[PDB]
Amino acid sequence: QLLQSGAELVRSGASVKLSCTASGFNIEMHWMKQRPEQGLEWIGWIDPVNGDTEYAPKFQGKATMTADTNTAYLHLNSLTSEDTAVYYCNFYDGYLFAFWGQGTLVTVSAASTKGPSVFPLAPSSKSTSGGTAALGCLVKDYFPEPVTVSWNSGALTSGVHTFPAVLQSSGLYSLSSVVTVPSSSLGTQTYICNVNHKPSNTKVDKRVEPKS
Amino acid sequence: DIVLTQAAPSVPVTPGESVSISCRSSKSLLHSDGNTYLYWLLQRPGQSPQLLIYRMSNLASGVPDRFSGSGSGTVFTLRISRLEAEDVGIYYCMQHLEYPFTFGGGTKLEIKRTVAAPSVFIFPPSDEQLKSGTASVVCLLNNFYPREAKYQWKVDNALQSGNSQESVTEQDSKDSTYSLSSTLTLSKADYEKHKVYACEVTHQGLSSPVTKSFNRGE
Repeated sequence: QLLQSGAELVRSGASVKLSCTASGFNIEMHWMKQRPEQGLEWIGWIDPVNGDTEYAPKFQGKATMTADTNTAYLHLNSLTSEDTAVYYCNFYDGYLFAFWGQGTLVTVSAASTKGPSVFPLAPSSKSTSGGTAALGCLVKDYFPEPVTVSWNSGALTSGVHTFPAVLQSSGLYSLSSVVTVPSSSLGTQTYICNVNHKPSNTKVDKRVEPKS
Repeated sequence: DIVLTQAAPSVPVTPGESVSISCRSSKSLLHSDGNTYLYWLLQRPGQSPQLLIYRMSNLASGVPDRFSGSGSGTVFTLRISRLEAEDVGIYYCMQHLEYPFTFGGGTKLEIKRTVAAPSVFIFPPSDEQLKSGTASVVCLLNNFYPREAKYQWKVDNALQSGNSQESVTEQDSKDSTYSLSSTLTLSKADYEKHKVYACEVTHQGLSSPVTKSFNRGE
């Protein structure tokens, strides 16, 4: 099981170094790049013990891979908007035990980081469906991607829809996270969305309540 | 480099039934040591990819029998039998032959299910947001099938355009339905200039179009 420390915002022409830590093994690694709404692309291969590093045709002058023995490192340079993408490190053992990291988003923009505002999408029950009632959180006006929403600190997951973020004409992002819930349970039980925007060091716990 | 071709979109399948995805290639696909290094991977929505089959036809850890890979020469096929609703995702083919390792354009697998009418909800702007200069009004269309749905914002019975933005979830892994949210953004003043805010939804699963609405101040 391997995690990679991501969420990078850099200006067109800068350079980044992404980490990739390992919590089980370290032999055999591979890097890949996924444009935000596109197929996968292969970066390259690194031998943990000996820096024997093949690279793709377009990442030759861009990508550089290292390892410290228990992490891997990928350094990119001369980043344009076409490098804004998710970066995965995977260590396949040749047989049937391929592992992958959760990915690292690299946004290439001049825009400033902005923390999100978190507003309730309050249910009514009186003015809602009969069986279930929907409530939610609006996470508005943040940059860069991504934000993460949980409900009741990960305890509530059934019938949660966290939507994809949309980029507004203002150049800022905004997503909604809704959850449906039996209307009987309202008022008695507590519903709280946990918004986390790492690039701006913003964590918000917003208690969503019926309108009073 | 070698060009891999998936060339297959939806054509939605029913759970229980089977389906196959193709991968068209240009090269021999045979390492002079016995093996063929075509690999099939699944990427579930909002997740890192995972290994399905490694040597054209061998099964990785965990992948059940119903998955079988096999092709003819350079045209490879992944067959998924006993389709589950949780098989939604994008299926990519890659190869470990020519050193520039290339994926294909992937294939999005959409699962068929019974027509489901969306449950519609409308959310007025929070007072806190109204403290600032903007008012956001949210409309939720929950758990419908199929994908094609229609909605219209209506402020005091007047159509809106230009001022709305929509997001759509992926097909659910469990009930294989879609959800959709639309946000209508107005200045506080313009918001306070009207009474009835309404979202009107039209879907195959509805008898007549449904209209959810609220009135400023309740």
